[PDB]
Amino acid sequence: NFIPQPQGLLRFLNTSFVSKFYTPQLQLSELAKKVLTNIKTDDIPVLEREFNDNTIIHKANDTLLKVQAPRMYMILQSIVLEAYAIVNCFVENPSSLKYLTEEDVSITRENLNYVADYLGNYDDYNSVVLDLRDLDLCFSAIELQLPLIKKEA
Amino acid sequence: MKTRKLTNILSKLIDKTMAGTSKITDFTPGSASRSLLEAVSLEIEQFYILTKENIDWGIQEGIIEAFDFQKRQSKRAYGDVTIQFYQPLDMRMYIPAGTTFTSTRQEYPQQFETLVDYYAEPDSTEIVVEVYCKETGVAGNVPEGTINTIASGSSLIRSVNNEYSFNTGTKEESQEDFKRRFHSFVESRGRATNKSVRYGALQIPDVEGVYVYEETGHITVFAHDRNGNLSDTLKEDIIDALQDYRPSGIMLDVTGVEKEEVNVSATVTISNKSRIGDTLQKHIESVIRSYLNNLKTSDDLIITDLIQAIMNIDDVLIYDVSFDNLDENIIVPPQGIIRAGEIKVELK
Amino acid sequence: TKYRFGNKTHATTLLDEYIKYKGEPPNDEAFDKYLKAIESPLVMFSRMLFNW
Repeated sequence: NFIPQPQGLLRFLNTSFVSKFYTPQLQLSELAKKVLTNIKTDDIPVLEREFNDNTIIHKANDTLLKVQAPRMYMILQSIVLEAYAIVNCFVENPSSLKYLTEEDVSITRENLNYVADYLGNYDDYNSVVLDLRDLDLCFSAIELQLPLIKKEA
Repeated sequence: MKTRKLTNILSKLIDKTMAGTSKITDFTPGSASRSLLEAVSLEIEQFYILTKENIDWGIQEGIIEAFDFQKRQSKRAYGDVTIQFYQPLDMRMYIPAGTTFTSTRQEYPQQFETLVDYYAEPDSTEIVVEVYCKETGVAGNVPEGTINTIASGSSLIRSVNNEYSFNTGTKEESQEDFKRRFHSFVESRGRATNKSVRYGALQIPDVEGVYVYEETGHITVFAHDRNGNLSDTLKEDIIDALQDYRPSGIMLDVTGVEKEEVNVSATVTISNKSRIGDTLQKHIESVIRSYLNNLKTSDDLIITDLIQAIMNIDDVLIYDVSFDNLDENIIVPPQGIIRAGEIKVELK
Repeated sequence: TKYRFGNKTHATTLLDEYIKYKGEPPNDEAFDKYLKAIESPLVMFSRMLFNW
């Protein structure tokens, strides 16, 4: 029981400058690890249409960040995996929400702020930052609310 | 104006606060003043980004409003559908107009409908009628064997199936194609020149990919429609349109275009051995044949664009493609168009 | 039959013009012609009924 995934997102998800305020650590969550293995091994169902022209569709692949800064492109993937992991459990199969903890989302936001600040230098690709800032405050609400949800459930 | 990021605005606010006769205040993280500063900075960032996006939208909308040059609307998908009966009809049957053709897959719930009457004469085990997608979008470009349903159908019908994917529907006109047509129009403001004739020939919505050949005192325009034909009425309409745009005191004449047939015999290597199947072969054949059509006049049979077009379907699934005889580009004359051609797929 | 393209009514049309002009018509279009020529109440009631 899994909704099929778009071809775009599925291809995207399957694999010097430094900011003074927030810095990354390239640390992955346990929950994000388990999902990555599931997608790597098992053949999840996938859709055929690509009507939804949002998110990584012509924004994350269109930008030159993929070729220019591949390290920065590894941060974006981690945030998507961490964003896709938290959306996975709550919508369906909540049994995997046991492995998520506070520090899992803490580090994700810090990684978000660093890549977001670096994208601010580029004047073309501000469209990607537009969604990231909205997503940035989404993770913080989970950060300040995830310890209460597990005890309630 | 110039785009200002969060960190710069935050540094500028911190520096104004420090310089503003305030030594008590601190900007460590976790403070309320630091969070409010960051929020304000992010609001200003949002405002600048939205301002830049509104400037782009404004430029596009002013260019649309300026002059009388606007993009054209989308084309409805259409194609052929094949009817299979249990037995040849003993008497002539009539199909009611506006019969609805649909599918049962959840991925393609888009409807179809016929425009004209059709008649199923007796002793005929199959009939083919054309169909038009009611929804205006690319959803009509359904793969092979999708449209497997008929409304108000008699018991005689055994199976409904489309032999070939449509691949004709389109979305709204592409920003790049509009930009190019607008360039054509701008360069065509100076009349009496090759580009002026070109725009005057291309401005008709039916004609597609014209060419001009300028012999001494003797223009010729090689115009064809999406089907590669040139009806007399459309030819006269093109001539009348070009009359305004034609250089004075110099001959103009038109004579359509002569088609040419080549067999590509392409071969493709597929990474996934399980995914290989007859359906994928048919889809590759239809994609290649469609690529062969909707091609303009007087352009060589470039193979690099062919292979990039067929690899565009799936970069990972499709591994490599090779050819047997057409490895060298075939130079086409001014009155040649490469539209016909039989495709045989030879998977390795 | 023998060649790439065949049609009765189109070819008839050419033959009828050819015969009439004694095999030399005033325009070469007569020889082009075959080459260029060869290559609700139920809905309305149900709609308005839904509308009301």
